[PDB]
Amino acid sequence: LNHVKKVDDVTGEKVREAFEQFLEDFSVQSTDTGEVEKVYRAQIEFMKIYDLNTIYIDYQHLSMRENGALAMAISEQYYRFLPFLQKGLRRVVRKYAPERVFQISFFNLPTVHRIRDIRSEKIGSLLSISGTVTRTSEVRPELYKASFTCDMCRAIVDNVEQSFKYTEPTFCPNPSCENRAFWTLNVTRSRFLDWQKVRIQENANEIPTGSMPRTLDVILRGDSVERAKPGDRCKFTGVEIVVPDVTQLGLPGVKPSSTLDLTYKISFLACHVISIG
Amino acid sequence: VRKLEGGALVLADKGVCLIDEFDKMNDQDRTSIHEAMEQQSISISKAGIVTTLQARCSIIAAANPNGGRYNSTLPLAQNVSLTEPILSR
Amino acid sequence: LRIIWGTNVSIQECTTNFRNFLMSFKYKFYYIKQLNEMRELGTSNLNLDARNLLAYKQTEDLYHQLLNYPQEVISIMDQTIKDCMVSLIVDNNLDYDLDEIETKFYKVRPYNVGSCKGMRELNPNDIDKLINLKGLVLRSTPVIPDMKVAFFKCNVCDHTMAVEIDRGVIQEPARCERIDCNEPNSMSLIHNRCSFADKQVIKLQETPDFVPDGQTPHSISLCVYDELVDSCRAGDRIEVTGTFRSIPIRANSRQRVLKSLYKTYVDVVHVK
Amino acid sequence: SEIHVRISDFPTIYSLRELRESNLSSLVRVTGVVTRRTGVFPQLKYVKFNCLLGPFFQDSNEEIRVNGEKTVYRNYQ
Amino acid sequence: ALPSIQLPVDYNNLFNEITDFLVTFKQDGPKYMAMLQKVANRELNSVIIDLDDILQYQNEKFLQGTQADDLVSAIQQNANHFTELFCRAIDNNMPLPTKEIDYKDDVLDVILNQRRLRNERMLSDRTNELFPPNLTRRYFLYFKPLSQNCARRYRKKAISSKPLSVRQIKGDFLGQLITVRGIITRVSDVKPAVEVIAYTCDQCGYEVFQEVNSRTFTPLSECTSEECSQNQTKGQLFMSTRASKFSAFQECKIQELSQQVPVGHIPRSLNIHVNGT
Ligand SMILES: [Zn+2]
Repeated sequence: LNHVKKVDDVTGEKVREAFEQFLEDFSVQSTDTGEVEKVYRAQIEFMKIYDLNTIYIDYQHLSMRENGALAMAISEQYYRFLPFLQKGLRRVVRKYAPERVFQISFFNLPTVHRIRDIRSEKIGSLLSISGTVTRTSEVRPELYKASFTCDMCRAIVDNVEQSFKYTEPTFCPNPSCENRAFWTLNVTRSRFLDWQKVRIQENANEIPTGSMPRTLDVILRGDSVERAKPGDRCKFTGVEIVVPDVTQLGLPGVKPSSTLDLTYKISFLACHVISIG
Repeated sequence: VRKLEGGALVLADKGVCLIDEFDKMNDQDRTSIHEAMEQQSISISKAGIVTTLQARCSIIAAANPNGGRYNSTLPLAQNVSLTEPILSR
Repeated sequence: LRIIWGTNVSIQECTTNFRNFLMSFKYKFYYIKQLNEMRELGTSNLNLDARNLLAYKQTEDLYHQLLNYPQEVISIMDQTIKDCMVSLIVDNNLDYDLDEIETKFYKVRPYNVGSCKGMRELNPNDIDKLINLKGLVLRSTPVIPDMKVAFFKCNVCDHTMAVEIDRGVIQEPARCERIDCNEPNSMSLIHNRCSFADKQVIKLQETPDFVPDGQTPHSISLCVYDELVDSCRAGDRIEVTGTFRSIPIRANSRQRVLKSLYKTYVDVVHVK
Repeated sequence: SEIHVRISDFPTIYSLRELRESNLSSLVRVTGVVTRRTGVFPQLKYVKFNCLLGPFFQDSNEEIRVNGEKTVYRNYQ
Repeated sequence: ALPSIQLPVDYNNLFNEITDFLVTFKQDGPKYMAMLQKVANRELNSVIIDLDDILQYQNEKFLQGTQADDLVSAIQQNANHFTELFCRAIDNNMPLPTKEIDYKDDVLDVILNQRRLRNERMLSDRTNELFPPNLTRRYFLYFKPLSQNCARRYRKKAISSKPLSVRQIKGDFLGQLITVRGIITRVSDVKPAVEVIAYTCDQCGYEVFQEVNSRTFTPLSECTSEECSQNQTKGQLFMSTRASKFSAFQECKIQELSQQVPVGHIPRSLNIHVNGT
């Protein structure tokens, strides 16, 4: 059965080309004694040495190209562009370089926003959050991409499963298993990564006691794992998202249901960490 | 075991443990010193960690008589607050 | 006349009764002055006064239509103040460059409708009404995100079409979008992509100065919304206005059954 | 009828807190203090019966997807 | 399959006797005309039915014939059934206009008024099975005990109305009116209960009323309406809170007075549900 076809990504392709051209072309201000050439090609080439499979690019540089108009697609609509920024970036590496997990972490955001200033408009968007870490946790693997199959019984399908559920593989299979059947869990074909959760709390100097400062979850995915320390202020890359959770009896409710229930809360993500603060 | 660590006793094993002003010590500690002198080991049951650490320390103490320089003609045990059994050690 | 269900507050009637409410001191016993202050700042959130419509005529009845039926009346009031902004601009001709400033969202924030006595006195007979309350705040809960416009996906092809939530429910079409394609396979709901709106929760003791003595005061959890969220901290003894709500809770556990005794919370449209 | 080899020091010498996904399925040395240990509860291991399917090894550690007659137990801790 | 065995007590003609009890009266015009109309006039909700007068009526209906079946024993013998039976009779004799009722005036009365208006109109148009009698009430029937100064008639053993100990309470008093006494304990704070809660449909509308029976009920979706049903395909329906009829609900436990406790044991509380006025 042919899949006809795929659609449409529109702007996503424009941002793919813009971001590719941006990471390619300068991206250079300084002249004479530089700070010139490239710096991002030289960034990837310097990265070829340790091959730690992450990159660092400044947001301030990214705003300079289109006068911030490029940075806007990468701001509010950002999570829409995560699969595009990755594969796209690989389309660069395949050209200039010779086992691929790539963690893109932007940094140096124009303005730092407190946890109190966190809004539901800021979802899917880079936001810098400053505050002290509380309750770090031990590093464990994420499923990332998995082969869970067969799944009735020989299929051996390896795809997707990137989103956090993790249920389920084996749906719309093999061709053709028609599972159902077992999931089935196979952990040898599934690459893993990172991660450690930290519960971020607002600094005590800002909060007007009587306050009772409101902590919130930030999970560190990426190679910035372990970079965080308890009792200290840290600046993160926003990617606010949301995570589903079981609330106490009186919420008071009642949030909607998905019918042929859902309970959500803000869980902040950070793909980059720094000790600033 | 605090968000494992020994007290002075465990830390100082084979060495010399030096304590002063017993009288100002909260009972919670007093039982610890007593146990240490008694069986030469500190047992810890919390949280999940369960052991007996070994403190062989010599205790040297400074104590302050109740009230004045010499509180009474009355015997030492009467002179100071510390109970007689801990003193016998 | 366009009757609307049981609320029976008529569209294309009360809109005009409010539209000629404009330009009044009057009376009293501001109004357009403060609105003319509002148009520059872009702060929106028109706080109103309440009482205005009383004893003033016309709209002696509108006060009773809002008090007895605040749900619709607030929405209609917002539409009308928006179109009275639109009619304010055409008077001065080209304003603020140009039409975008009207597009921005506005709302009415009514307050001080009568003097209500406590939470305790309240009858179960009035569940859509504007209700004063007072008491300290024991805690301000972390922000819960609320559905506004829902997003959907499928294995085919994949297509990006999505549908708004409207009422407090979510129904996705079984099959399917664009086209067609089909097949019957269940919809894939992206969790993060869809839009959200701020809903806090605020616990309130009932007037600790006014008590049965010695019985400990009763909790009232008022859920707020939008701008009002995270606009307060704790222990504020002053006052709050908003629409009363009784909504069913899911009990034991699972089972998809209703406990049949609806819990009660306040929508708290305004705070002052 | 089985001898599993002990394999002395293998640096590495990763300590504890330094560990990643890269260590999966691959033998790695670790070091540190013991904390109170569970008592010794025989694990299922090999399965055997008089019939009555055949011997089924399970597992480390799943067990999906019971009979027993003479099964060779091995202590777990 | 579920056998049946006749009993001398029959509710059919007893209802008739209730109807003769109501609106036909002398001893106290009659009290049941005025007491009912003042409720119909909507300045009054609670209907306090005294069992004393029920006692007075039988004398006129016996000796003084013509002789009839007894209520005062038959009521307190059951006393739940009469709330759904003795009280529905009020619907048949109630003054229709009654005076100056209007519509709004009252909140939520306009809702149902427009319900019956649009229903009458649309039905009379369609013909060119009705809203339940429990939704339209706005009043509560409450019996009271006969102590009594006139209980000395004497019907003797007829009295409970025996201000009994909580200890005296037995499993043989279930489904029989009983006075009890003690100190109020814990006196839980009032919350709204529910009765009908007619959810609203979408496409073709109508209404359906789900009975609130026992403690809880299961909510339904589907479609009950034949119009939305099967074409096309099943209309969606939601509960409307304005339309529902709410009855106040407050529960409280009552421990014994402790003088009524023997040399031994312990104070035993008894849970008490409250409704309406
Ligand atoms: Zn319908």
